[PDB]
Amino acid sequence: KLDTSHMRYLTTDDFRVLQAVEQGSRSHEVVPTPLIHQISGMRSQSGTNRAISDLAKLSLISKMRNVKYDGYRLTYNGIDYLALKTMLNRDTVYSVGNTIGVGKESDIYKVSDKNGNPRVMKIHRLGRSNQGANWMHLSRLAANKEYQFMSMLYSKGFKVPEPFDNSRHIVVMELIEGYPMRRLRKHKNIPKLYSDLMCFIVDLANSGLIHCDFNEFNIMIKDKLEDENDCGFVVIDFPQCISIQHQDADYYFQRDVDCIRRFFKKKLKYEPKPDSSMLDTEGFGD
Amino acid sequence: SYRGVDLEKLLEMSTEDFVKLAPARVRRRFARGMTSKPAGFMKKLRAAKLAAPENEKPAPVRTHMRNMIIVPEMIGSVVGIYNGKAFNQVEIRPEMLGHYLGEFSITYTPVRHGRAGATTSRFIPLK
Amino acid sequence: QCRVCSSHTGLIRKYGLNICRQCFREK
Amino acid sequence: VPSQEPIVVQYGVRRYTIQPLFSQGSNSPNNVHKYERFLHPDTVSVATCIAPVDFTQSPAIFFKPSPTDAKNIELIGHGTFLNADHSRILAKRAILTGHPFRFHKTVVTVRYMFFRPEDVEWFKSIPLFTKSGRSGFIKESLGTHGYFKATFDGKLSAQDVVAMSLYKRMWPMPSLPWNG
Amino acid sequence: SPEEEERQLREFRDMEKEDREFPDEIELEPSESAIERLKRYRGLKNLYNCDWQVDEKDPSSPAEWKRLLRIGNYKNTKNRIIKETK
RNA sequence: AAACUCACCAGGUCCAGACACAAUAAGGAUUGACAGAUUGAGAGCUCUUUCUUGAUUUUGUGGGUGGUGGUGCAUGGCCGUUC
Repeated sequence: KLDTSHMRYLTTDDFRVLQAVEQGSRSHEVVPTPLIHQISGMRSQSGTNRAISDLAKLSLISKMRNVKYDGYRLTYNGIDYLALKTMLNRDTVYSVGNTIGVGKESDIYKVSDKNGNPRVMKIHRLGRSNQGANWMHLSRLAANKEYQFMSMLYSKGFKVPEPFDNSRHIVVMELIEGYPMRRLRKHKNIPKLYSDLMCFIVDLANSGLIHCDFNEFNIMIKDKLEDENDCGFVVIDFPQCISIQHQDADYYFQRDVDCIRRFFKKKLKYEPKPDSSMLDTEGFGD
Repeated sequence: SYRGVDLEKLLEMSTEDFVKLAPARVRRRFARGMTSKPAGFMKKLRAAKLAAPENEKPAPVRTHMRNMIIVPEMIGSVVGIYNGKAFNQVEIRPEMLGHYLGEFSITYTPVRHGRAGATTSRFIPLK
Repeated sequence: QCRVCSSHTGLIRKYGLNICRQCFREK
Repeated sequence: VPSQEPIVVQYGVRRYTIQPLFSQGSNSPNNVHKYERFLHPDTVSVATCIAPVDFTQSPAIFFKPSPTDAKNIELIGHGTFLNADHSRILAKRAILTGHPFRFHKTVVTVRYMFFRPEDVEWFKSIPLFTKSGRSGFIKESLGTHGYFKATFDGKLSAQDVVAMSLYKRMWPMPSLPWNG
Repeated sequence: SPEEEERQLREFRDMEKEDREFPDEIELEPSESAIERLKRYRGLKNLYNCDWQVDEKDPSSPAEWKRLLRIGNYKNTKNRIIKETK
């Protein structure tokens, strides 16, 4: 499940240690005993096994007593507590918790910044947790790769939220007070936003990545402005992204024509007005 | 005011009679047996109107249950009533009819769903 | 329990046998 | 001798009834001191006061201005004129109390800790630390005749001290030139 | 005054432990208040690790503290003061 | 799931001095088959105001006999557990 309350008993004795050993467990997986002092330049016996027995219960490290290849490992909190400690180190998180939000490899953890406006610490833990050979290798790098693939239309004039930091599993997404298409009740400009669903994948073919995945939780009419309700689009549609070279676009292009025809008609019995558009234009006008 | 029918008929009734016209989940209470726990309450009531500045305000005499039923007869006296600890002062009138004295309770520092400030006292500041 | 443990979780008052739900596969 | 009291300081020979602030004369790494009120009967003390300064590190003699003995002095104590420094700075400690009323597992019901409700409720921003050093923060409290609900290393007992922090800073006291 | 060296000698040498063990305990009788006495100053973490300073702006500063020759260091002006005479 | 369950709560008291000797100890120390006041948020209990009392026991006290404080430290078989 989850533990959070095994962290605040430490001192400076682990702060010099961490990203020396985090770049030291990557240079040299499971670390034996007399190295926590000597990766960080910490001294041999000035508050040392006191501090390592302090770290021992806290589950960010564990005493893996194997046969002369001992283990001090920076359990699952070696990423988790220590990325909270990393955001304490990389000047974003100042304490833990105003947090509500649940996924699988994306938990929404509602925080307030160094500025004071809120953002969200989303955490990546796939397999629940199952953190092993690639599962740690994924949530380290899928926090880094999806730090690189949430700006594919923000530069190009369209709406993708911006990532801030990629500390070990943590991806910080302002915070978005959304209203998905299952929460909403009525709309004021209906026939514009059906033909703009042909036209968003028009926009997605400019950047070279066609996105599909549209359920009833997707398109947030959000809160940029609270009072006058200048809303916006948050488009949670990303992970059905396919390189167009692969031979599955025979049924991706035809999705752009005759698959969105239900939601503005049925949800929003009101049979629709507008025209549409293909993506045969976007093959050349990239 | 008790039913709309004549007030010199209704006020001094016991745990007997009209409820034999009323349904059996509140007939298996009030038309079975009077439960005379408010009978020596009258004997302390008949002194709780004497030495007051009369017709106005008697003393808050305490009462600490949640299934006890008051009968309307006693216009002009005050009793303090269980709300979990303390004794809510009630100038006893015919303005409560067969409902609990221990219904005077919503016992919490209020449920923080609009201002969640005491939830902020359980979270983690962290070294 | 039967006196060879300090068993405090999954306690039994049922049927006098003092063998836990977690002890059908131990006891 | 209580150490918030005018003692006639000599650091060398000349006399001034100075009003010092003795603090512990341990090996201090950070050079941060205390407003220790009173004295310790064996170890080194570090006075803190304003004196009108004779800057040559003498063996200091602190005494009482009376011809009490056959010496015409009452010799209270000898030591060292350590320094004259502005950034040699103080921090008086506190140790509050926690008397655990039972023998629990995780949440320890402590009484004899907080009487008044606005002294219960508003004083819930104080770091919980055991006399054993188990630091932590108050997550709740309800006690009246004062509880809490936190998470420590192990268990607690009725002879423990669930302390809290008031680390306060009093301010020093000047001299008096005595010559007679 | 020798009688209070037996009356108050019970306390004015045995209150020396009021410094040591309970230095600024807010002491608790049902008459004693918690807010008023120990009110008007910070509460950092650890004396061997925290940060206290020199010159605040308060009336608590005495006369020849806020009208000082603010001694820089002694050790870094004993070379000056002695070497003014060397 | 009802108060109990049910591990918690809003307020009270039945009750702590034995063992020695020290003040009073049988003019009432402190005892009881009872009659009242009895109520603290609803009780049994007490004996100042019938009278059993039966030598015995009342208290500011400390060794601690009182381990009906055992968490135990393992020691001795014996079987969940580990094989």
